[PDB]
Amino acid sequence: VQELLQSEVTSNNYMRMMRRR
Amino acid sequence: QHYLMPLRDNFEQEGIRNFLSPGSVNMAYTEYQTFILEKLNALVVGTDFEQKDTKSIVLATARDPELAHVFNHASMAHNNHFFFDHLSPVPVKMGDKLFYHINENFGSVDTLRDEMIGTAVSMFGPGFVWLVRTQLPGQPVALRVMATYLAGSPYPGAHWRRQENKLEPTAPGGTDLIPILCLNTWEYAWLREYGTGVGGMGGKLAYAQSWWNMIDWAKVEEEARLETRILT
Amino acid sequence: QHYLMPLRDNFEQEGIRNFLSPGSVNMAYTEYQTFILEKLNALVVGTDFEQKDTKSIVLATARDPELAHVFNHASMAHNNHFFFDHLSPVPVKMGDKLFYHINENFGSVDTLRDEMIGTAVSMFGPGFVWLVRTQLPGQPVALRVMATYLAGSPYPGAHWRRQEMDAQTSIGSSPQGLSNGQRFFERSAAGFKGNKLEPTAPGGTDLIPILCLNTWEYAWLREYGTGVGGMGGKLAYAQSWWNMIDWAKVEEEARLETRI
Amino acid sequence: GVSPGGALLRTSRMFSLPPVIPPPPGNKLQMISERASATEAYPTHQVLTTFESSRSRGDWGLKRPLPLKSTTGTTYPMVKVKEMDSLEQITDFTSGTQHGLTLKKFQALNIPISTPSEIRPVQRSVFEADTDVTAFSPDEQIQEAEKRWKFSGPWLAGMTPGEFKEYLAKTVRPKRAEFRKFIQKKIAAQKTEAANRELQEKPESITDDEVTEYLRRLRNDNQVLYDLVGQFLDLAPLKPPSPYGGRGPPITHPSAGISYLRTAAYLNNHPIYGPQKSHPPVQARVLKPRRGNDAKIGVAGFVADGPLGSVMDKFDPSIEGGAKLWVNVDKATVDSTGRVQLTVSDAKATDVLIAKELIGDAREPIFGSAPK
Amino acid sequence: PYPIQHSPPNPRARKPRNLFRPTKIVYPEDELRRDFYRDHPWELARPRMIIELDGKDARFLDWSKGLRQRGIPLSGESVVQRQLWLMENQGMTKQEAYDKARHEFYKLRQLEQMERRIAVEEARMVGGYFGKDLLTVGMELENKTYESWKKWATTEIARQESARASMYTNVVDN
Repeated sequence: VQELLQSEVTSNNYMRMMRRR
Repeated sequence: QHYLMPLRDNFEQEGIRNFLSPGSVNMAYTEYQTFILEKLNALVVGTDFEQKDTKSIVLATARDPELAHVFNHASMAHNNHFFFDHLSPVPVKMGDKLFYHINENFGSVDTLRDEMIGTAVSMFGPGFVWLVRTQLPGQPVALRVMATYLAGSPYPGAHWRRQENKLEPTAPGGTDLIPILCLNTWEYAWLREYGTGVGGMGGKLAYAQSWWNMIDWAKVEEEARLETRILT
Repeated sequence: QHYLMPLRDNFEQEGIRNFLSPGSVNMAYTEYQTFILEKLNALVVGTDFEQKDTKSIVLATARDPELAHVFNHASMAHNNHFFFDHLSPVPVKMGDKLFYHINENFGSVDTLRDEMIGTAVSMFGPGFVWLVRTQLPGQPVALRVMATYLAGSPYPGAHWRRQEMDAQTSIGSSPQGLSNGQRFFERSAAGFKGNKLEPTAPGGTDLIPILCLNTWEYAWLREYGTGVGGMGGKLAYAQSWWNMIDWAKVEEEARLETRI
Repeated sequence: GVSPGGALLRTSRMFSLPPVIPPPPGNKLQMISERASATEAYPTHQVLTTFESSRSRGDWGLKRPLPLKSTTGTTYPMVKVKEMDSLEQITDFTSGTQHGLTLKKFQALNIPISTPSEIRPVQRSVFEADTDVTAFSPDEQIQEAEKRWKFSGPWLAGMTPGEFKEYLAKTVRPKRAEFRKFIQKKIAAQKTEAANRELQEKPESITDDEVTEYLRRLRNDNQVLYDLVGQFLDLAPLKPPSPYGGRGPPITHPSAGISYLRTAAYLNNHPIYGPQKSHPPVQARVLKPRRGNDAKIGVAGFVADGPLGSVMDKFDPSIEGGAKLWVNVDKATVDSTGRVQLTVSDAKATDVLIAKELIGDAREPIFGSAPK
Repeated sequence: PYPIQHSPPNPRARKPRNLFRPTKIVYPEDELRRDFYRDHPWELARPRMIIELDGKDARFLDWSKGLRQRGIPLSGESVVQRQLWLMENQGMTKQEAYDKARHEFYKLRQLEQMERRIAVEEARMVGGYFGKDLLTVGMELENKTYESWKKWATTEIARQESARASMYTNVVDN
């Protein structure tokens, strides 16, 4: 199931690059 | 052998007061309707479509290149009569019950007048403007405007379907409709009296505007079946 | 702005001898072509089509779905004038060259007559019946009959609106019905994705319309009446039309290459 | 009175350019970015167009011709001019497709703009003759003041503490003398209603001290006075004691000039399938997934809240071109801030297949190869 | 010289400056244009051609008929000219003349939008097919642009995670 945790890391990474609300 | 049915209130002789003259109704229905039936009888004589009414011939012969001539004359003969079958000799007031639903669907009676008249003048060609009723999620009593363009049947049975009463009751994405009101936009009805419409006078615009003042709303509300909140 | 232009031989004043009364041609061309041009002006009054020609508006607004209403008025004005422009005040004797290809392609001039007239009535709808000239890069000139609907144009550059087959009485579950339905989606899908089904030559030289027959009700409803009882009607209108064709001009625009 | 040269310039086209309207209002006390700026809520400059024969030459009816590299090649010629001639002796212009094509993409949805509703869905057009009116008579009573949409006075709840003080000092304070007259005209109706109601069995309308006492009587009932004060200053209604007085009146026409349809009560007649149940679906793009727990979708260039219901929950870099979702635009309205807000809803399954069938994307076509 | 005074000069001024400075041209329509286009901001999205053809547009404009004139398109300018005519000839007020010319303008726009939909619907009923629409073309352009951002984000995030982990001086490899 740990393979699901790294996905949350990769997801939030891109969310930081979308510098717009 | 289908025979020419007489109009409601002797429109063949007196005609509507301000909508159509007795001469126009002659060429519009007395002559044209006969022309269609004569060609229709010659195609159904000696077959299983002799005694069947117009509507049944439409649903039977629909979307097939072999019986295209039958559907055209059959559908045109039905829609033409259905048009004259909703005209009153004089302006009649609209029932309070129908007035309520028209306001719940279109927001106002003026919005309906423009959506129907506007839809007619924006066709660029023949066709019929329908005011059908249907059941939609959230509005058990839904009134919608539809437009058939040439010999187009508004009923759902006259469209393509799938099987597995093998054929489904509704076409893909379609629904069950009840044509209440109609408006004939073929030149046979308006070209003679109102002309082409150059300069902004006459044509479909003047023809459609006068049609709105001679609608038998008493019969429109009847066929609407507003009390049947659920239809199946 | 787009303005109405006079007719060929003062048809507006006198009209054809035994085909259309001066009052009918007036309501058919003047009181209608002017009505279409008034609406066409309002649509192109402040666009790039303001000074373009009718045929230029036809080819330029063929595929764009946001300009289909502009296509109708532009195509209708072009098709309508194309009809009256090929009529003669007096019957004309068909030339020898044209008289040969018609017999070689259709078998006989009388066979072509019933084919066009038969298609006008068999269509049961306002449209135009064309006499197209098709010549592929490798094949020779061949004449055929194409029937367009309300405002469809025959030119290949406007195949997007080559409205030649109704969908209410041609697409069904029957054997022939399914075939038409397949071709319907094959065109819509090919046109949408940009692919071309029938390779054409540059410049639209494949199809060159030569003759036309306007079947709209405003052109015959008044003169030939409704047609009840077999007298007059759309039938007689197509018959009388066949006598006033300008075969001299039809042969000219055909440009049948001499090979005899 | 004017020279023939001045008479031509007046009716000229370049003189008919509309002034640059103020941008869509935002949070006054909130911070923003001044260097960079994205597309605005609604356009503020006029979009310009030319003939194809003139665009190749760079002529746009402006002072000078525009560069060809940045104005030729595209399909839709659209340009926004900020200054016809700036201090650099150049025409400061930019592309106008961000709004020119957003209008065409919106009108492709074929949906009207309805009045804001409260939460029996009743979509009423905004062009109705009873609501869409701006000319009022001095006799216009209060019960019919809620139908209007264009008020002369400000919305007290929307002003900042500073703008409200400036208003009290420069607008309402010097109108005391005028308000006293407004009461006298009412007294003319108070002394005639009781003096002319029995004749079927005008007053002097000029008093000084009677007005002072009538106002005191209203101190016990503050509501009847607010309706009298607001009617004079032409203030938009605030509370029920109805016309969506929550966020305030609209700063523009309720439609904002983006759509002029008055109803969506119509059926789409399909060539093969006859009339349809619902309007054709429209594909949307997913922006800012839930994981704020609210999602945003881009429909026809506008941003709206995702359907009330995955792709909209977690970001997925594997999806090409981002996550996309087919939906149906139920209702569209214009808020008080000028924005266009859409109430998107998820689309059915069969409908998305019917739409994909025409464009040639349906895998199993519903026609021909659909035995069941 | 003393330039043309398009507006009355300030009478209260006793020592006026800028006497030899050209003055701003203002017409009664400027106040009207600003009112309309502020109530209809998205009317500015409709492209308008300010390029002149021959300068003879005002020869066929008779605003006593209606909003539809010869040579000019139906735009917010038509409402302002029609409003100004009513507000001067028929004696209507600014608001009354505004509502009249404004309502005539809506009914014309509605027919224009209703004709696009119906014109495309009937074309398919007789075998008419069209190309891609803006809704589809607009989305494809977003896909191609979204990918460019994905590559940038994927290549830009690797910079932070690499520079972040390397922030500590763990190069001893104990």
